[PDB]
Amino acid sequence: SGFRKMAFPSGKVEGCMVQVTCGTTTLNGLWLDDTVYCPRHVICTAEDMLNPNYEDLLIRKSNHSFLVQAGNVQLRVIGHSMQNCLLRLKVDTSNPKTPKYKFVRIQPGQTFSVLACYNGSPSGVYQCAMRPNHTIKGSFLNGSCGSVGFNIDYDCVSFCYMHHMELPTGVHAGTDLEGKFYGPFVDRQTAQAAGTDTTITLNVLAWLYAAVINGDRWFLNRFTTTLNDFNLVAMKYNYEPLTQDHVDILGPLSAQTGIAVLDMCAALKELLQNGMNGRTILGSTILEDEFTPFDVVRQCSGVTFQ
Amino acid sequence: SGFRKMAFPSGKVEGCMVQVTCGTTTLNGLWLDDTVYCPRHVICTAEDMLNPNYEDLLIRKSNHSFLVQAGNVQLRVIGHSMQNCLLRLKVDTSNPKTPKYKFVRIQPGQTFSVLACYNGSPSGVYQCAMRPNHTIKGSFLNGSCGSVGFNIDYDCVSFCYMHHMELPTGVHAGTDLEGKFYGPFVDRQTAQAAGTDTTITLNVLAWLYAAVINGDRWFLNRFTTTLNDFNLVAMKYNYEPLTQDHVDILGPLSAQTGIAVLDMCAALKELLQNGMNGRTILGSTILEDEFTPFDVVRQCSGVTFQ
Ligand SMILES: [Hg+2]
Ligand SMILES: [Hg+2]
Repeated sequence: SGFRKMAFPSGKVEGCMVQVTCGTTTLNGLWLDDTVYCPRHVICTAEDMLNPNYEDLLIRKSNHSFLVQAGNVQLRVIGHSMQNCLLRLKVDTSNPKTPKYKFVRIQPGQTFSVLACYNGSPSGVYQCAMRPNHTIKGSFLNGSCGSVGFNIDYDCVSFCYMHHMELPTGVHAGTDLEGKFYGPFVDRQTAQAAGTDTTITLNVLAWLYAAVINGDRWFLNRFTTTLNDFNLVAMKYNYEPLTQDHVDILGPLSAQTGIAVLDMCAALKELLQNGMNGRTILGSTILEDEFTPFDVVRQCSGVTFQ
Repeated sequence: SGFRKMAFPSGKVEGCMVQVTCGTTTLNGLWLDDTVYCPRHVICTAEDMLNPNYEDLLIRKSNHSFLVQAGNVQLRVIGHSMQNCLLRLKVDTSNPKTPKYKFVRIQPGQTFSVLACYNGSPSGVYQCAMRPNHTIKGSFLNGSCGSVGFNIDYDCVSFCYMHHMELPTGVHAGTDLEGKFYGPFVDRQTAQAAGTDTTITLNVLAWLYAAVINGDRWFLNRFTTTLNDFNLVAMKYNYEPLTQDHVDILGPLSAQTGIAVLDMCAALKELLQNGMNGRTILGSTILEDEFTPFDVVRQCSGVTFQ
């Protein structure tokens, strides 16, 4: 039946994207009810980049210093405030398309859909995982700031990311919808760089279970392993240590496939030590770590091929 | 800035998905204006699968034999007709959310976004390419028939695919929005199977240009090649033969990077003959062929890193 990195339908989020302008800078904003959210760096000018004092820069602005455009309509700003690294703009109109929603701060290793947007206009949607080093390997060009990340559950949109900048290695950093950065990054031009990253062990295991659910088990073996012995191998291949909590999480998938978690860990250990010998898993030649146990249960059939 | 397999925002299509029921079978339908489109096999029963005569099966149906549900609203069918492998249901209501649109039959190697849907409710969106063998490697489960594929250009949705079935190897087959199947497949239970497939050479080349545009050129070399000599190597690695037409298409990308097309072909030849030696391109360990020259120009910056 296949397995793809699929994102959530973006319709509910497309109806919330607007354009925010201050000075000569234009970027994206998120319009929910009568509030518009956007990166606070929309108020920076060329000489503010290296060491900006957003408090000082903001006090010098009025409500009309901000221009908010929704489609072909102009929204009047009737108030503004700064919440951490975000700007909260109050507008005279409540978004008619505001969906049921909430703000969530996702944890490292978890996934979400990103709606790439430019000038308040959505251009594409794709899935990505919050890396353990707190960055995401997205696809963003100039003008993409303000684009948001989200998950959708029973018609409720859980926003978890707003794009702010690109680091030296081409990876991206941002904040949650409360303006707090994911990772030790700050919104100013410095020498900051992404820290060392690691493979999301729990997700690789989830993915191996998806492969079995879809009918493939060539990588399994007759061995088992203890968490300790497994982590000795994981540490050598730069994989996150596996904990009992992660083992517990894999419970449902283990049950659906009849493959004990530690037995699957034994399979992973072998794959790491001997490689895949020209073979593929779910079409991949490498071990995928951008699918959480949740993502697998969501996309795969509830009935294993067997 | 990154490179991801990104799909088009699905909002405009989500507003067109409905549920169609006939007998005990329920699947997805596409609602545009006052017409609902869905796979004609929605009228098949267990004993019709092997050798169904849709003409005979359909004449036995009335307008009320069909149930169309849009969200929490029931649409009354006031007419029905069969167009090739599709059923065209006339309804008493015109879809208020019908976007500007058109029906297009895409060509092999081209890409489109798929909005996976179940019971008339969108569940996910992802990109895929129409393989040279006329199938797509999608992700579909029971109840996904009727899900559509599309591309979006300047607010105009070009529908190009409707899902009908899964073949033995787990790949998928469908029709364009005129009900004509892509490939030599038919909507009946038979021993039909996907034919031999090949790698989309033009797309791999497009992808290599994207890598250079993003700042990477470790795979380039000092050689060049003629189309003939290139195709001798391509034929050995099961790649589609490159034609002058394909060379012409790569013109813009060649110009933006300053790398002659045949020179890039020389690079590809080397990569095929010597492998990637543990190196990666745009994060991949293999040669990607699901990105068209159009997809690259769309996602990549217009300014090469250099
Ligand atoms: Hg700034
Ligand atoms: Hg049928």
